Amino acid sequence: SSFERFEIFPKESSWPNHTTTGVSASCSHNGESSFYKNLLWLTGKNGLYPNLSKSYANNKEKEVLVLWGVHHPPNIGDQRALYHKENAYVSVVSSHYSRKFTPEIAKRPKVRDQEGRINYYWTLLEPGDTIIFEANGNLIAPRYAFALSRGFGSGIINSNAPMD
Amino acid sequence: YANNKEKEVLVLWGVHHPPNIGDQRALYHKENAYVSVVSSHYSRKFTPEIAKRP
Repeated sequence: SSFERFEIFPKESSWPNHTTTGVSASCSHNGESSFYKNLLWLTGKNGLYPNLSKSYANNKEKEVLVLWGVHHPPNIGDQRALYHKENAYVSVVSSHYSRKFTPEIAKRPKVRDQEGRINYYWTLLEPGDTIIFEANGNLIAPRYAFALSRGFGSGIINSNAPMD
Repeated sequence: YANNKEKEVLVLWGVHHPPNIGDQRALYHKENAYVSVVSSHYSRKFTPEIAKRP
């Protein structure tokens, strides 16, 4: 019934100790490399990846769909190159959700030109609840969220037909 | 505890998550704790998560 894309974490603000200019050739837009419009790739600035602890409290009388990611580098060298720490943790906590994520370095079969994988996670913040992101590495932070008013049960139609 | 009542037993427990590291130490005297619950068909290992919840 409602779909409001809103900036949960501004790119120019909200990350003053990290590089937010991560792009990948697997997500190339019009030749040049780009990245997701709703996610932000945080890497290290001034040779360090500082501890991140950022919280958002829901204030929109609507459940908010928050999407984040966890990066799994292909080898240990890339892990040290981007996040400057052989092991990392991503704690995403809320009132009714709690998950710890640990990077899993492995050389996976090359898909979309890459061997490393990014696992995508989502949750629904209830109206009057907060989500806390803590991370010392491997965090694909949310940038745009979605306030979602729900409606009648429906589905997805898989078809190739004109629209009138 | 070993079941000797010939009936299924409902066992309830809980794990605490203090708001700040100060409380963790004050009450539990350890920065990082572990809670393992093991049964023949259940096995879980909980870690306290410290956060400033509302």
